Amino acid sequence: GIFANCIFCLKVKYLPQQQKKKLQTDIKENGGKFSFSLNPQCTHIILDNADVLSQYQLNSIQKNHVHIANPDFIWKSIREKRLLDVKNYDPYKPLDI
Repeated sequence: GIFANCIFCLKVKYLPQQQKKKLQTDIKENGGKFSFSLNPQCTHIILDNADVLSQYQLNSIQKNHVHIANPDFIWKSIREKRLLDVKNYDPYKPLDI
């Protein structure tokens, strides 16, 4: 599926439970894996609007080339049946991270 070889750290604490579940099932049903912890093996980190990242986390993300994205990256990729350009879904783009 479109998320093959993708490992998503999910930081989506403030999403409704139904949406958290749907993000997870969208990821798993389309070849991806997810974790709630950020580690070097993560390829992506999904951040809802109300979640933020520490400087420590941002440093880890830079070092390990993790893509920061919003939930829309998942929703839209699923809708379009195609892995989209993750650079257009980066909440920390304003910081150039």
